[PDB]
Order: sequence, then C-alpha cells, then structure tokens
Amino acid sequence: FAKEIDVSYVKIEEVIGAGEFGEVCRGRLKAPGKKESCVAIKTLYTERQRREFLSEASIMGQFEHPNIIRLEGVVTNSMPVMILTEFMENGALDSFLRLNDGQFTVIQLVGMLRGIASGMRYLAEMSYVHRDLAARNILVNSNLVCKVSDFGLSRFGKIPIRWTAPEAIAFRKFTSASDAWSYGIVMWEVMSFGERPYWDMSNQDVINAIEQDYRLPPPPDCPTSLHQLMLDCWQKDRNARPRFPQVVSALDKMIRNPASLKIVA
Ligand SMILES: COCCNC(=O)c1ccc(Nc2ncc3cc(-c4ccncc4)ccc3n2)cc1
Ligand SMILES: [Mg+2]
Ligand SMILES: [Mg+2]
Repeated sequence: FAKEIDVSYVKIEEVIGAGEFGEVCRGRLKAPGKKESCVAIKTLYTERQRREFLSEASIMGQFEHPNIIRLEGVVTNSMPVMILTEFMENGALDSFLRLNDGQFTVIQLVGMLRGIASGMRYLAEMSYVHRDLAARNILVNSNLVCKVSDFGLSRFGKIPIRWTAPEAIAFRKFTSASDAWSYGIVMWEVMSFGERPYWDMSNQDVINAIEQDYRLPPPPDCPTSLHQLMLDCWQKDRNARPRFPQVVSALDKMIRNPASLKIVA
C-alpha cells in the first residue's frame, strides 16, 4: 500500500461519527520529519470485506485535488485496520447545511457547488465513476471548502435510488453522465439546506415519478439559473446532460455575474 503508517504515529482523540464498517474518530497524526496534523480515522470481518474496506484507501491515495478528500495513510500490517484522512471540521454537507439553515448566502452555496463540481470534473477526467454522489458524501472544512468522499472499488451496498440516474437504476449503466444526474440532486440538496430529496415520496414513488417526467421543484429562494442547471443534469437522455467541465463553467459564470442569481420564480 501507498502511505502505510506505523500505528505509534496515531493518537485517537474521540468518536465523531458512525460509518458503514465501524466508528469514525478524530485523531492526531505525527510522523518523523513532518508537522502534526488532525486526521479523521475509519476503523474496521471476512478477507473480501477487508479488501473492499481498504479499496477506499487504494483509490483515494491515487487522487490529488483540493475538492477530493486526502488520504493521510493506512494501518494494515497491525490490527485494527485503519484509514486516515484529512480532518474536515464541518463534517457532512447535508447535516452542516441543516444546522445552518438559511444562514449562508446564494454566493456561498454556489461556491460550495463549484467546489463539488470541480472534484467531479477531476474524477470524470480520471475515468472514475462515483455512483454514490450525495450531499451526505461531501465533507466540509473550516473554510467551507467542499470535498468529495466515499470512494470504493466495490459493486452495488444497495443502489441509492433518490440520487441515481434512471438509466443507472434500470440498466445498471453507471457513467460520468449518471454522476451528472446525481450532481443535480446534490445542487437541490444544497439550495434546500439539506432537505431530503423527494422527502414526501418512497423509493418506488421516485422511480415512477422520474419515469413520468416529474422533476424536483426549485427550493425556496432558489435562483432560476441554478434550477435550470438542475433540470439540465436531470435530462432523461444521458448524452444531453452537461459534462462536468460545462457544469463548472456554468457555475463560474454565475459567480462572475451575481445579478443573474437574483431572478427567482
Ligand atoms: C463528537 O461527535 C460530534 C458529532 N460529530 C461531528 O460533529 C463531526 C464533525 C466533523 C466531522 N469530520 C470528518 N472529517 C473527515 C472525515 C473523513 C471520513 C472518511 C472517509 C473515507 N475514508 C476514511 C474517512 C469520514 C468522516 C469524516 N468526518 C465528523 C463529525
Ligand atoms: Mg494535482
Ligand atoms: Mg456509499
């Protein structure tokens, strides 16, 4: 593995959350010749489960981008198995926004979406299909920088219906274009300050609604240009959806022309 670290360099500070295979902790990483850094630690079962859990670390270690969670290291030679990443002070974006409901400006929200879109642009360029892009899988640092998290080389836990493109649900064809659909859902989550997508519907109702041309309405106070970008991401034809460089360009144009963001339906 790339970034194997001696367990003596890690001090676990406190449990900060619950992950899929175990606890999420905050800790301190101090390696010889390097400054001490704050880390988030995921601790871990069968051999296939261990290889799947560690597959997150394998791919994360091959990415380097300001909007992609940074791998600091892994503990595999010793037990328990750990994945260490940079610590993100504000945690998951959906809960962060619910805590701060209506407290960030449209320009700040657009900056967060631009950061997510830059991370996705990088992944699509690397031919990496996320498949689980959702606000709960975005982490936020003290400066409000949004980073894509939740990596893995495993195949579908269950398909996250509410965030998945219709061709991906129906034919299990996951592409950067189905991630563009998911990104549209993330835009809606952000502009709604962490509301659950299709909150008043079940998974089967969502599958039926989407197939029957229903699309999420603009969140309260959402600029029309942002809801139009959502509708573009939600085109039934995957080839008609904007690619991530187009998404970033559209958001940069909004940031540059804030008067456009004043138009609300
Ligand atoms: C005492 O607990 C109170 C509740 N917890 C928080 O407020 C909280 C705040 C910040 C974060 N930050 C954080 N920072 C980085 C993370 C990184 C991962 C991760 C992802 C993939 N592989 C390994 C780790 C998971 C969660 C992560 N969470 C988490 C919880
Ligand atoms: Mg780089
Ligand atoms: Mg996932």
